Amino acid sequence: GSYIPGQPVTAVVQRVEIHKLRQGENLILGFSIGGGIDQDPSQNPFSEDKTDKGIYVTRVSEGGPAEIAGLQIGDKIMQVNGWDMTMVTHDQARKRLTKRSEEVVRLLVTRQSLQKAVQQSMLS
Repeated sequence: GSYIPGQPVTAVVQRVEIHKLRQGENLILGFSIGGGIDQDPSQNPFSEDKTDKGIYVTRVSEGGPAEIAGLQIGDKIMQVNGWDMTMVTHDQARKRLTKRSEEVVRLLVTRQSLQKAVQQSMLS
């Protein structure tokens, strides 16, 4: 069977759709990231989960398109605006997801906001 999404079993990949958010005098997608492969999972807030790294949200919009649509903090973005956000540096990701040129983007995050997964890190 030709499965089109990228959901395995435990993690669910879900789509997000951020519409243009004007913050002050900039245009932002609302959310912020922590970084992907350019970061060290041995000391990362949301990459302590997967050593496979990837760009994840560290903050979303305080009340904007990110949280409005369905983008949550911690959720790793694997797909942004048909560009694939999987395996990209913080720098390159920033210059795509928080760039001010684009208004609305079709994103896909893999919910890592799970349980049983995401090793305790002595916090759990």
